[PDB]
Parts: sequence; structure tokens; C-alpha cells
Amino acid sequence: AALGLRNPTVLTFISLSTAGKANSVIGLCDDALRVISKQRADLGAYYNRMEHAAKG
Amino acid sequence: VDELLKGELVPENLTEDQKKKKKEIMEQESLWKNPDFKGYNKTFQELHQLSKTFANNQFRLALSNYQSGVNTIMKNRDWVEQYRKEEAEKKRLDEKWYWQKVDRKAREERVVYREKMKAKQDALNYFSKAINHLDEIKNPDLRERPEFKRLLSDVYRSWIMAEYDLQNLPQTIPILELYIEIDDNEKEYPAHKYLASAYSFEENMIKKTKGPDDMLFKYRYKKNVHLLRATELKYGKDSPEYKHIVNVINRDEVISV
Amino acid sequence: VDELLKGELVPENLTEDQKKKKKEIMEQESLWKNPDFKGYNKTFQELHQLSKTFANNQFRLALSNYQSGVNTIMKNRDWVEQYRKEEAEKKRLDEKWYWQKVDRKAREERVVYREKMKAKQDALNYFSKAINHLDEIKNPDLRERPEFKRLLSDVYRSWIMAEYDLQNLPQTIPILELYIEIDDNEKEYPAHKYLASAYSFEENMIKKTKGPDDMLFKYRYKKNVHLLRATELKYGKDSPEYKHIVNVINRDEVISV
Amino acid sequence: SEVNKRLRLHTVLFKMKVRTLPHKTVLYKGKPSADGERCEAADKQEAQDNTCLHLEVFDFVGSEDGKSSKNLGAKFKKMELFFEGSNNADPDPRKEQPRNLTKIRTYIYQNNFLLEDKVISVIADVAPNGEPAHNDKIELFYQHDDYPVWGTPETPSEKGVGKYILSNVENTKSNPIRNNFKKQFYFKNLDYFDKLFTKIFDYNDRDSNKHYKKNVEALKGSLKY
Repeated sequence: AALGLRNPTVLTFISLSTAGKANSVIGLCDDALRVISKQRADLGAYYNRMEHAAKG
Repeated sequence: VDELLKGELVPENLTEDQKKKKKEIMEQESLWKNPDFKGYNKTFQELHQLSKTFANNQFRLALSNYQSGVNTIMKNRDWVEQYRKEEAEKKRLDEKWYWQKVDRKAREERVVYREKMKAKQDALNYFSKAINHLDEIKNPDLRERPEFKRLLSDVYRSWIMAEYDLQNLPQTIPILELYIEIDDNEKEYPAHKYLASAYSFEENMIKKTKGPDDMLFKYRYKKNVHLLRATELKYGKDSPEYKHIVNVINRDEVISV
Repeated sequence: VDELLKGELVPENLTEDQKKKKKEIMEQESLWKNPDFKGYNKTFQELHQLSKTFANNQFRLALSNYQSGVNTIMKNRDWVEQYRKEEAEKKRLDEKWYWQKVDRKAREERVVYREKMKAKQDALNYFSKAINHLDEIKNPDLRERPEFKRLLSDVYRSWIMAEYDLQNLPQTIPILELYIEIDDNEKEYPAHKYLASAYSFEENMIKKTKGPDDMLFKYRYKKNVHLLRATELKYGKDSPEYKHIVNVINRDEVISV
Repeated sequence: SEVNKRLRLHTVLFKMKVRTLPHKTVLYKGKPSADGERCEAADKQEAQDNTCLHLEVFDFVGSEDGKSSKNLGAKFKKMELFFEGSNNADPDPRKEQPRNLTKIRTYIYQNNFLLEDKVISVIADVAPNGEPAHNDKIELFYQHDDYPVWGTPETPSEKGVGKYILSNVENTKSNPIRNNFKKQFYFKNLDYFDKLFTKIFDYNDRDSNKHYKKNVEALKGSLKY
């Protein structure tokens, strides 16, 4: 639901069983990838900062 | 008689003895005034779920979402009409063959279809929020009020129509059966026209995937019952359309001789 | 005739000579009144276990636990009935295929089944405590009172039904044999119905683990004895069902021509 | 206090079948026995001839320490209500006017096994209705370790021991015994049983509602085909 692959109200998730549906999922996965990629960047930034503090 | 004209579920403000009770209770609460108090046991504070102010806010929350969902449907219809108008008025200086017109015309159909389904999805989310707000009112006394029955039928009708356009036919059956149990909604032929198609989808899926025969008969039985009822409410009994449907239904079902 | 109407075992409250005797004993205790006296030799103080006051408290201790055990079963059934009602009365807005309905029903059954076994165990714990309390009443005269049998029959009967649902069939065999010795409890067909299944389980374990043939034949003999008794009690002799069991037993049992 | 009038409303229980009772609570109906001291059980609990209510609540000694199963003793407190006159001819308990109270009896029991300490307190109010202040018609019996024997009146030379009436109790500003007896115990004693009597009636009456809903609900199952 948080990644946009599901509806946080209806609770239906993405489907590929139709060619027209599958083409619009490509954009959905592009957004979903950026959400996961962003969060790992936040987690990576926290680790790098804490690494300096542990060194200091 | 617009039950939604005032935009509320139940009006709120009599006995001198009752007004005496209200005086002493308000005095009691003033002694124990603690705005930061939070109850570890929620049972007593959950009694507010039965209050008229609680039901009032729930109705106005559901009413707020319903107007949003209808707006999406109606604003979309405006756009499609406007979109087609603009296309016809622009100059096509590079089109001298009939097949080019069909190609240009085909794109507009896809653009129109793309926006409609996007708009239908927005409305269904808006309608679905309104449904949950209506279902968290625990007082049957307030659920029988004509204001509640007006919006509850209005919400379901808009939800069903949006759902059918998204081709989610099997989900309309549980809602439609609750819809035709409110006031005189069972007398509406469109409510039985949708259930005629929705139950036919169920029968086809059971036939396609080869399910049990018991479920096959149930969906066929329900399909013919509401197909006939919709025909009667629109064309009247013993009418030429009614006679045709009975012949179709008689052929469709099993008769023991 | 509710034997447990007053909620006690024996009535507690006349000869002039006995009235004189009680007077001097009360006088003797008055001189030697010492609440701090703790008897090193517990033998004399243990004579209190043979009194009527002792049995009254033990009977009400077992009665208190029986009500807790019965309440556990009754509250569980109400919860399951309410749980099924609530599930069918909510909206499955993301459910358009019949296999989703099958999956939804499966989850409900797993929840319902899990709650039952949790309730059976808690109810069983209460029943066993009642069993312990009744067995520390050391007066055979008080044990034979109609109030004692009425509670003991209910405690034994409830324990057997709870333990059987937990699939612990062998533990119920000694209790059922205790059960059928109380008044006309042997004239109940369900008591012999339970023994028929419980002894059948014992024979299977001997057969499965390749135990002694002596234990194999004993459990087979006990199974056929109580199987036929329940058939006679519920269906009577010279009935089509009764003649069926005789054919089945004779087929199963060893015959010496 | 007008709490005694509330106990008159509990005459609907005679024609109401008792199928639900609280935990460790006993309630049955009957007719007065010899001397009218207590209530005697009735073979038919739904007969109109019965005029006595018998309510009893029991607990165990040491239950505040979590040692109920240790069998440290026993205790029960019971209240028996007495009416006058036969009941209404109709068998419907829902409609039943309040009846006059012949006498209100309160019985207290407590027997501690380890200390061999038994206390029995008996209170009989023979004029529940008729005058707010009727201390001369409030018989109190106090037995401590089987002394004095049952039926022994309180002697003037030995005050407080045995059967006596509330009038002899002093209520001076130095020793407000009568004030404490009513303010602390008696008022709450009557209020406790009053709610319990109403609780039992409401529960059993509620049971009849469910059965009516059961038949209607089972009928709706015929509409599925």
C-alpha cells in the first residue's frame, strides 16, 4: 500500500492480466522503485553519520 | 422533499425535571474538569459512539466524501465533452486521406477512455470512504431516519455505478442486495437490471472455471429472478416484452414434467 | 426437583440430652480458647474433615469451579455465533473471484477452531479442580446424598465432553466408568456412545503399535459391549438398527463354531 | 431512605422462571415455615401460593489472599423477603404491581476454620414499610462461636449478646452507634441486594427475548432458495 502497488482503501493490488493494464504498471513500478531507492538513501545517510559519531 | 437539504442527520436542541438533571451533571463535570484525562478503560468513553453529536459528525463526514466522489464523475463528463469540441475545431493541414482520419479518430477514443477510467477510480475511493463512515453509527434509532436512508441509498447507487464501469461486477451483488432493502428501492428496475448482468457474470465464471453445479444453479436462479423483476417494473406484467422474457427464462432453467 | 436449588450439600443448622452435651463442650473450649494453638500432631485436627461444615465448603468450592467451567463453554459458543454473524455482515470490496470467498471462509474457520480449543482447555482446567474438591470429602454418608450425586454427575459429564473435544479419548475412559455407576446414569445412551469411540481408539493404538493381543481383544470386547448398549438404549431391541449392530459385532468378534 | 419501597417491586420474580443466576448466587422462592423465621423450599417454584423470596450470596475465607482453594473457611450472606397475600391470577410476571412487605430479614454467616472463629449475624426488619423510624421493630441477633444458644434474648445485665432490638443501642454524640450502623452497613446492605434483585429479573427477562429472535432468524433461512 505504501509503495503504490496496492490501494490503501480497496486493498486491490496491481494486475498484469491485460496488455493495457501492464503498460501502466511500468510507471507504477518506476514510482515504487524510487520510493525504495529513496528510503535506502535515508538509511545509508544515517549509517554514515553515525559512523562519524562513533569514530569521534 | 429533499432529505439532504439541511445537510445533517438529526437536529439537536424540555422537561423541567430533565433540565434539573442536566444542571447537576454539568456541575459534577466542572468539579472533575481534567482536559488531559485519558481513560485506561475505553468502555465508558466509547458510550460517546451512541451520541447524536457523534452520529452527526459521521453523517457529515460521509456526506463530505459523497460530494467529492460525484464531483469527480461530473467534472470528468465536462472534460470529455470539452475535449471532443477542441479536437474538431483545430486545423488539420496534413490530412488528405480517409485512413488518416480513422487514425486521428482512434487516438481520441483512447484518450477519452483513459481519462474516464482514471476518474472512475477516484470516485470509487471517495465513495468507499463514505460507506465506512455510514457503517460506524451504532444507534438503530438514527439509522431509520429519512436523512440517513437518503444518503445511504445515494452512496450505494453511486458506488455501484462506478464499480460496474470498472468491470468489477461480482462486488456489486452484495451492495445491490442491501440497496434494494431500503425504503422502496426494490421497486426500481435499474437496481434489478444491474443484478441481472452481475449474476450472469457469476454464472459464466462458474461455467468457465467448471465449478459446482449447486453454485451454478444459484447464480442462474438469481439471474432469472432479477431479470424478470426488472422486466416487470419497466414493461409491466403480461406485456409483449414480459412474455418474451418468460420464454427465455423458461428455456434457461429446468422444468420437471 | 432441582437438587442444587439451595446451592449446598447438607442442611446445616434437637434432643434435650444433646442440647446439654453441646453446652458443656462449648464451656470446655471457652477455658482453652487459644487462636494461636497449632497442633504438632495433625491427627486430631484432621477430624474436622469428617464434619458437615467441611463438606459444605468443599461442595461449594467444587460448585464454584463448575460454574466457571460451564461459563467458559457458554461464553465461547456465544462468541462464535457472534463472530460468524459479524463476518457475513461486513463488506468485501476487494473480492470478485470465487476462490477469494473460499480463502475468506478458510480464515474464519481457522479462527473459530482456534478459539474453541482455547476455550476447551480453560474450561477443562476448571472442571478438574471441581473433581479434586469433591474427592476430598471423606464422609460416605454425605457422599450418598442426592445433592452430591447431582453435582458429581454434572462435573463428570462436562469433563468428558471437554476432554473428548481435545482428542484425549483414553483419559475419558476411567471417568465414564465412574459416571455410569451413579444412580441411573448407565441408562444414558450418550455415555455408552462415548465409550464406544474411546475404546475404539485404544484398540487402534494397540493394533498400530503391535501391542499384546490380550489388550487388543480386551478393548475390542469393551468396545462391542458399550456399542451394543447404546444401540439398545436409543433404538431399542427388535429394531432394524439394533439388528445391524449385532451383525457388525458378530463379524468383528471371534466365534467358536 | 425509601429503599424499602424498591424491595417491594421484586414481586415479579414469583411468576418468572429463574434460568440465569450470578456466580455463587442462589435465589429461590417458597412459603414461610414455622415461626416465620426463615423460608422453606417449594416443590413448584412457579406456584402463585409462594410468598417468600430467598436470595443468598456466598464466598470463601481468605479470598483476598488468592487462597480460596486452600479451604480456610466459608461465608455466605443471604436476605429473605417476606410478603403477605396471594399473587395475581394471571401467569404473566411482566405486569405485577408492588406488594406490601411483611418483613425483611438479613442473615450474615462467616466461619474461619484455622482460627475456629464463627460469626452469625441475623437481622430481621418486621416493619419494612409503615414508618421511616421503627427502631423498636428491628430485631438483631448476634451469635459468636455458638454463644448464646439460638433464641436467647439479650439480657440487660449483658448488653449486645444475643437477640435484641436496635432501640436499646445508644446513639449519643460520644458513641454514634446507631448512626454508624445505618450509614455504613445497613443502607449499603439494602442497596446491594436491591440491585441484585433487579439484576436477576432483567437477565431472565432478557433470555425470553433471545428465543423469540431465534425463531424469526431461523425462518429467514428459508428465503435463500
